[PDB]
Amino acid sequence: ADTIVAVELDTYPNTDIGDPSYPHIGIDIKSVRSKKTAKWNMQNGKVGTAHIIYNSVDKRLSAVVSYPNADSATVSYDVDLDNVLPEWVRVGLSASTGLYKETNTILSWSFTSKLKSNSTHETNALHFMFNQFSKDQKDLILQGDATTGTDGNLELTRVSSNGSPQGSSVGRALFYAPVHIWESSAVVASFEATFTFLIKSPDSHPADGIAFFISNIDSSIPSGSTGRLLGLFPDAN
Amino acid sequence: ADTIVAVELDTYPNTDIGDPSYPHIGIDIKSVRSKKTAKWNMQNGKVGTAHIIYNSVDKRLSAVVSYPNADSATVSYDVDLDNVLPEWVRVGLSASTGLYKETNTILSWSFTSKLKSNSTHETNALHFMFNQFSKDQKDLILQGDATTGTDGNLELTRVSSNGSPQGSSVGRALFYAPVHIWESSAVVASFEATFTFLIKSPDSHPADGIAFFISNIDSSIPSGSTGRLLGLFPDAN
Amino acid sequence: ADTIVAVELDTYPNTDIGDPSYPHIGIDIKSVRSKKTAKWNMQNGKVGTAHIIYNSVDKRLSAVVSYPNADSATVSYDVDLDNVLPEWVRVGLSASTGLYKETNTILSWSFTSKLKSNSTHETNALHFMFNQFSKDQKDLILQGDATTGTDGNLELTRVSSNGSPQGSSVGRALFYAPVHIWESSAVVASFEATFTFLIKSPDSHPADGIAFFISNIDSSIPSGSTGRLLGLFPDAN
Amino acid sequence: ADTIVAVELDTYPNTDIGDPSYPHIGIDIKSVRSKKTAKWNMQNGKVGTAHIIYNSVDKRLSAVVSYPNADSATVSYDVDLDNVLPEWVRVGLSASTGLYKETNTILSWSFTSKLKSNSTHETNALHFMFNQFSKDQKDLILQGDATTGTDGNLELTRVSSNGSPQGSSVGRALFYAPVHIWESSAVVASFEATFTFLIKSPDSHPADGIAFFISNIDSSIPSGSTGRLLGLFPDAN
Ligand SMILES: [Ca+2]
Ligand SMILES: [Ca+2]
Ligand SMILES: [Ca+2]
Ligand SMILES: [Ca+2]
Ligand code: NI
Ligand code: NI
Ligand code: NI
Ligand code: NI
Repeated sequence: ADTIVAVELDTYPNTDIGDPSYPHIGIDIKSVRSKKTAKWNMQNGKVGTAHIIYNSVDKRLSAVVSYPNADSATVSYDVDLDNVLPEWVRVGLSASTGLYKETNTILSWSFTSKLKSNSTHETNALHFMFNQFSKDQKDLILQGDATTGTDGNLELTRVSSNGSPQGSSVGRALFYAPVHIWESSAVVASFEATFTFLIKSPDSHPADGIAFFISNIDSSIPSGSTGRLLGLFPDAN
Repeated sequence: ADTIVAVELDTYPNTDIGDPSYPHIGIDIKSVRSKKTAKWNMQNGKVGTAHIIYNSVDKRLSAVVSYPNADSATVSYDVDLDNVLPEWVRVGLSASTGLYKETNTILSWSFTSKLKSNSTHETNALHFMFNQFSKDQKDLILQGDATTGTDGNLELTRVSSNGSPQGSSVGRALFYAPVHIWESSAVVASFEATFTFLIKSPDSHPADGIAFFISNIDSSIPSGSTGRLLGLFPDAN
Repeated sequence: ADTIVAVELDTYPNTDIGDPSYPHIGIDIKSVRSKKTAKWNMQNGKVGTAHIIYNSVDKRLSAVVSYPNADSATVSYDVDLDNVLPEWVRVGLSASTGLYKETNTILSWSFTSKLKSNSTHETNALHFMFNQFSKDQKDLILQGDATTGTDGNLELTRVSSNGSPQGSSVGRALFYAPVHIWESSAVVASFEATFTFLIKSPDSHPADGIAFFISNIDSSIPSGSTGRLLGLFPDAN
Repeated sequence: ADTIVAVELDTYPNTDIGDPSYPHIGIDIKSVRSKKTAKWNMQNGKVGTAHIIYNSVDKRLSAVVSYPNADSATVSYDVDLDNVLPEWVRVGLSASTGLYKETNTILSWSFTSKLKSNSTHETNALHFMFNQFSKDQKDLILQGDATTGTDGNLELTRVSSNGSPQGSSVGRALFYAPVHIWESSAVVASFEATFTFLIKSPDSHPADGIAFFISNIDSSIPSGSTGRLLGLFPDAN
């Protein structure tokens, strides 16, 4: 199966798979059953921003999510990602809907990864920044229902022509280039990711959420991973 | 055929295809017969650095090459690259040898591309930086004789186990992700590239050179493009 | 006197000092009488963005200004800034009003300068980015009527408590650190600046404009440089 | 007195002020008596590199030091720097000698600080990179015996014309602009610093070391802070 590390922005509480009884941000290490969560005061129809950070010295995966005019939510988990993920990965965004639904619109996405070796200084890096997405966005691998270019955004899940979100949808976008997160000469490896999103629903109970994830390079959407599985996991184990 | 824009570091003068009678730096727009050249005081066995810059406002492709302790060489050419290249490209390094030969060793390579739209501000970017190359460098597409990982470098052309360059060799390395160099909302597009290289030969007359190039995404080494064609062109037209 | 290079966003046509008969963007080299202008379809009350670029290989100062949903305006001028400016400079934003007036509100400002030497690679750089300005913004030198922190913005000229712009106002903001734009070992020097602005006026005829400028490090607002002189020049010569 | 946070590269063991009995890297929070140390296999006459990282989510100050061909040393300490340092700081490098001595030569220094607010995204940043230092390096505040420009380097402590280090020397270099490390709207604040150094001594017992430090903006060298006090502290408390 794939290997997944993710930060979930989980809009729907599924208490039988360990969700708390409220929308939450969570750190997912090879399971949808988050290793750590924090309450997230999700705002339907507002643009929010998520930040994810990690480095190999501290071995702590941390995330922060906020909206304008509001306090932030944060979660952290101690994990050595070199013991979870392969040396080469892809990075992506995933989202889903089920019988409950929402738009999962990405307005911007940036990522920076650095590997500093013991040669003088000496730095290896990848950075990308999307503030618009066009119809044929050749540096993204789109999976499932994901599309680019409508209002210049990345729509991870299906939206009707009128703009209404659809249920039973899953989609992902992965950056085209593989990312090197460990190398034998590295003395420090780090990454940072940011994305801005708009989750809107006509309903009092939106579902299911958006995640930033890191995977094996050949990761694909698991069968049946609509809804609570966030397009990331094949089951709720 | 492919579409190629390149900056050549041309170590061998082929006067019947328009080279000046000395090693030179040149700007190549769809032909090995450079549109502009400048004299280049190439130093066998020393590490040099090349810089390439362009933006869509000025429409001027410029390059500078230098060694430590030495003066630089520079060349510029007025060209609207949106009239030459497709909207999506790959970027790469190429080198060749013929009956005359040299090592074509790359010690570092960086690239930055930016597309600024009329949305507030708003910036799209790709950056990469290699200061080492490992054996399985999954974010490079290696073509021909190119290899990575020997002494942590990118060897574009074949080198024997003892370190001696071989003749009749061609190789290229392209960054894995496609690069977006034009978009309909962009108000300014720019790129910059830098690479450090070591060209060494046991011979008084090294050949053939190294180039930084921009191509159609599916570019491959043309048949017969050893030697004076730099792994870039199918003929000398 | 000071030495000034500037890109003006000139909102009021002063035809006796060479302005065209419309709002314009211009390149000013030691004089308010621009060396080059282009028509600028200024939009009262909308947030716009300006970009300024230069490098020492091409010796061309270029600027672009745009609004969302609108075409851009651009201007370029061939000038070797090493023949105009000292080796160390400060960079800043300036604005003014006269008997006609406008707000001169800066929402964001970024700047990057690079000096690449002939040592391997080897790069020297300064970058800053402001997306908010607080009350005590210690890394800006504020001159004249400029203030920071109201609605998190930089107000270059005076605004009343109700938000109404005042006449006969001038103000500037300079980044605190001096900037090195020439060095004897540099093989390429470059800079880029971006700022986002909001010019609003209750009047059909706003005045006077906003400029990005580069000066001697000890530059101060010249006496009498309200209005058409943009806080930059002591006279209209 | 000043407020100092530093990462020390401590070349001389002063066991009565808590140094371990070997050269070490240490985290110093308002005292020379490090809160955490790690063994450092210092190599006389070789160029090394140090990296320092911190963010306000994790509240962990970490450092790594290495040489080419050698293993690294690392140290970390949990500290909320917003409870130690003021909101505005300067950043610097310091070094000293006493009756034992060494050169304290800086070949390169980079720094990046970021403040991400809850406005969309939205980022504030400062970055600088020095890979050479010239005679009149106007963006550095030099204190004590520090000089710039000899062989294009920053010599923090006194070196004779022949290149021999002198005893009883102290010197510092601070970046000219103040740095904003906390702001009330920030959701994440981070910094990273890197420097490359050459510590050489004719002696079997070099002293005293080099530190990267963060201070109140008006920090000056304390009286009597040669030798074991690293130009940072007024006493050994
Ligand atoms: Ca859930
Ligand atoms: Ca040739
Ligand atoms: Ca005017
Ligand atoms: Ca000591
Ligand atoms: Ni959950
Ligand atoms: Ni040629
Ligand atoms: Ni004008
Ligand atoms: Ni110590």
